[PDB]
Amino acid sequence: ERIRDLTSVQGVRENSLIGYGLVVGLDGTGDQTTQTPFTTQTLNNMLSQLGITVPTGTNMQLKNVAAVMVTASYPPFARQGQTIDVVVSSMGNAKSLRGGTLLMTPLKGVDSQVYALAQGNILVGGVNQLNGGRITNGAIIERELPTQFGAGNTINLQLNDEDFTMAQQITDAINRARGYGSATALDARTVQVRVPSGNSSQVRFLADIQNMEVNVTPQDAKVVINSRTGSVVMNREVTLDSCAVAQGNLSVTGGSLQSVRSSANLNSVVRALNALGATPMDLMSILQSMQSAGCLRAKLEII
Amino acid sequence: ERIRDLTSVQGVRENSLIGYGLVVGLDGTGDQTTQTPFTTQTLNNMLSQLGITVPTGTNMQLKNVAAVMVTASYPPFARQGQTIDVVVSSMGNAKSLRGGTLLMTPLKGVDSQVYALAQGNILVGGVNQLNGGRITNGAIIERELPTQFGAGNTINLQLNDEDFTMAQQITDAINRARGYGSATALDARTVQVRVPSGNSSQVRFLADIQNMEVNVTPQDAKVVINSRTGSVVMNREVTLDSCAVAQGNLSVTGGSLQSVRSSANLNSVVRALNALGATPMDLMSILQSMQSAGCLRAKLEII
Amino acid sequence: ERIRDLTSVQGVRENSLIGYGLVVGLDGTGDQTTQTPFTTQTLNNMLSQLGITVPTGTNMQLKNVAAVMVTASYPPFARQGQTIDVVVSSMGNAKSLRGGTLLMTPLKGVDSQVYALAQGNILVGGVNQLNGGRITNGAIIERELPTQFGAGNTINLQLNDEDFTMAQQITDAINRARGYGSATALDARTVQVRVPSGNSSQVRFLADIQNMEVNVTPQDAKVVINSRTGSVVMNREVTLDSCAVAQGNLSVTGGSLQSVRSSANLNSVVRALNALGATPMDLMSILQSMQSAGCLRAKLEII
Amino acid sequence: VMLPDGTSAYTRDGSFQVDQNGQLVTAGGFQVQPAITIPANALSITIGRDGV
Amino acid sequence: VMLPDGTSAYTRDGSFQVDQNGQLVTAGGFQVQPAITIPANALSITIGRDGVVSVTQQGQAAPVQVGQLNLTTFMNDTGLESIGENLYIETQSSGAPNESTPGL
Amino acid sequence: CAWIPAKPLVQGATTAQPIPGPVPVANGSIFQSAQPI
Repeated sequence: ERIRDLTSVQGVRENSLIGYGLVVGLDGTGDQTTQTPFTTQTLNNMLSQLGITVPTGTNMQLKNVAAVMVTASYPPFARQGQTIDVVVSSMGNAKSLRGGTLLMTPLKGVDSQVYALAQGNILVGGVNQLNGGRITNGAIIERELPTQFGAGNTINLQLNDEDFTMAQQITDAINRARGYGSATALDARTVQVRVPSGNSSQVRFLADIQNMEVNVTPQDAKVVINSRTGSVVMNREVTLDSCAVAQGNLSVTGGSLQSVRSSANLNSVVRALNALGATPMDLMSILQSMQSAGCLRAKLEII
Repeated sequence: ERIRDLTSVQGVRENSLIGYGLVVGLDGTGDQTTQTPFTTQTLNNMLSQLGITVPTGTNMQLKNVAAVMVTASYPPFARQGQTIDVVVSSMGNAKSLRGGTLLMTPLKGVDSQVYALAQGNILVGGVNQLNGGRITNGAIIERELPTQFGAGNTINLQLNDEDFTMAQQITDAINRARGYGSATALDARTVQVRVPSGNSSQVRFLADIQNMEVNVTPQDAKVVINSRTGSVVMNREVTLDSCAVAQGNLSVTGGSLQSVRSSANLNSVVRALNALGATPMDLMSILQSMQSAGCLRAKLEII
Repeated sequence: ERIRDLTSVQGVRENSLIGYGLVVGLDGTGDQTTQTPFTTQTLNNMLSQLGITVPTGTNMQLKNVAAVMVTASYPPFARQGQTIDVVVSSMGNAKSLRGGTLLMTPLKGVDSQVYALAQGNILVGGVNQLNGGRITNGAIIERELPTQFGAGNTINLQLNDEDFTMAQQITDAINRARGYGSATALDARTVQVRVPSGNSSQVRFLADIQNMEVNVTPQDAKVVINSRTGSVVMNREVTLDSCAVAQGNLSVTGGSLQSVRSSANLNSVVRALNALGATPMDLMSILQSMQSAGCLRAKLEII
Repeated sequence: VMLPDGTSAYTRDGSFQVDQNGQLVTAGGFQVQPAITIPANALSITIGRDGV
Repeated sequence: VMLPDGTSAYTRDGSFQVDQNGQLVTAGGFQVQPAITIPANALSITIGRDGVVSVTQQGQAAPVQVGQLNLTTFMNDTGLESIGENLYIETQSSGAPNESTPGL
Repeated sequence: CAWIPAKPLVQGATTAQPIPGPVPVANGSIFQSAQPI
């Protein structure tokens, strides 16, 4: 299952669909509709379409209706009649969407064409979000996308993470179980494979390819710091050099300057960094300072 | 039962029907009708149709009537006279729909044509939703849709989830119990089967096909995180690499940087992640940071 | 009794009838009639018809009269003189319909033609609904519908739920006890049977057909979630795959990530899901997340 | 005078005003049954000795 | 009115104020069901005889309403439990609090 | 003197017909961008 988990097929991709709708059946937790004119305007549009023309000059003050935006993913090779999941998010001053029902909503693409029609019952968790829900199989595909799959004798596998070693390894793996010249790497992120002419032939070829297992090679040393959530993650290839670290309210347990032992593997790094007795908030600053000095032999990314 | 649970037949699909109606018989828990003019307007329309013309200039302040939207699904091969379930959702400032009765409601399609007529008694749970109910067999089909089923010698089975391996597996399964060239995969999501010319012949063929069992192949490794409900779900094909994790108020039980053991199967992953002693809210951030670093060898989806 | 409980006969269907009436004899629990002008207007109409012309300019403030809507079902092959049950629902600001009597009410069809005449005593339960009641044999059929039953040699049995396997099974069952070519399936929802020419002959044939028993075949795996009532129902064909589940305030009983054992039958699924110790409100989110990930091998419907 | 709930009250305050649909109402907005609708093109309103 | 615990209390003190997110609240800040949101464009707020809350705005000859102020009626007003902070709760006596629009 | 032919100030055409757009490529994407400037 390595090749499918590492790469993606060229032309097999997911698009994004968006639309506007109304959610009805709320228990008095909808829009105020005095500060969100589009809710009442679109309700009047729906009624006018259905055969009820409400007078232009009138005051409608609803409480069970909310104006929402619906987002979905158009899956690869989607055919009309299939169903997809949608996400429903409130748009103006609505308290909750607990037990609402999404009315008929056309999901447009980037090209402003309807690719799906959405309508269903929203499932809201019930510290849980109240203005956001999900409808499983809530939208039906109405339009299909032409594709070039099955045409030509080349298929590109696109690596999720760029690596010359991994690209070469996938090339050598495809060229071991599937013939001599069945794959050629084009760059650090693309492996071009030669496929038989046809549609089912390429499907069979890619089915074979996808479940093959490749031995993942060492992949860069990096320390990911998320300051907004206060988390630090170090992969296996992170090392350290011997150097001294000082920080506020931290001391040898006896001065404030603690020596960090050079470290070869990740267990040594973890032990050396835990010897400092540093909170992760302090550990982030320690890692940044060590990266500046040169003790930390890894790529420090702040996400 | 695998093929029916995995695929859908081309042309065998469900449509969405919508309509507007009134719910009567509520115990003073209907619309205020002073802030929802359409309720009184449509009640006057109904009376005028029935033979009662209420004066244009008058004040009607009802309490047992609510204006509702009715939604239903038009089932495949629906014939006139059959019954379907409908969902009734209040539209404006109604307190409840406890024991109301849905009056005659025409359910329109996307093409604004009446496909069903809805009327019945609403069943409301009774923390339960009060403005939303369901009527079983509450609508009768009045229009039928022409279809191309039974015409031609090709039928497409559309996989619910795109997979070249699964498409090839279904193709090989249909071509084992039903002849040599009875199925051909067209893409990652479509399997074209050759069916005899006729209507009952295709029904028999698809009845045979649908209950066949296919051996499901490994299907991608993915971690689904629902932040709105605070849930994390990992399938069997999720693995881990050895790396260090630090987060606020979490420590080895002795520093704050805990080593996560490489993990091959899902039990190892669960044990390694439970060794951190992390709340799911913290676990979501841990998983996101590990995906950024590269320890988590899976596809992280946020739903 | 399987065929009658699974299918319906073509042309044997129920229509919906609606009408407006007045309910009298209430113990001061009728309309205010100052906010519902149609009650007094229709009472004056009734008096004018009966021979009493109340002056146009006058104030009538009734308390024992309520304006109601009456709904009924027109049964198949209904003949004039037969009686049907009706449902009486209040229409404006009436407190109760406890011991009221429904006056002569013409029940119109969709074509605005009188098909029944309704008049009787309302039975109200007495947390019970007060503005809604039912009258058994409260309406008498006055019009009959022409039908094509007994004409032609084809009769369509329409399956309640679409299934190619079930359609084929009914076709084979009818063709086992009633001759070689007595039934032909037309689609996933229709079985066409060949009947003798005549009226009583078709009645006899359908009497034979209806009580036949068919062996119901596995029917799709689906999990029904009703968030408005907070209920989850899983049928027998629901399975699970091994995967890890995390949710708020749920832990192994010891981390927060609990492994759910792969499950083949429904008992295994129930045991695995009860091992999580999840409230149904949490179980709904768990099931949705597992459907997103891929552990849940069933069709998740939100009703 | 007709109250909003529909019951009739009685007043000796004779200060009446025309509402937005014609009609003579009390200063509090309560209508003065027996009702009196005043047309738009009115040049003068005359209330006589015999209530006309 | 709605207590912070989530249970409803009943008061007769008629002093209300609009808080920073509209919402008519009591002087202690407790929200006054059935929720009344006042827009910022309001020039004058009028609470009617029947509890109708109408709001006038600029460039709109017709006053924009906001909601209904419903009163709770008990069958033994002597029986409510006095919580303290100008609030009464339904005891075993004065049960079944009957909501009603004012005037009827 | 007002009948003398004269050349207006804004010469040329005072309208432009929208040009039909390129045919989308068969790459499996909904977003299709014309020749970018």
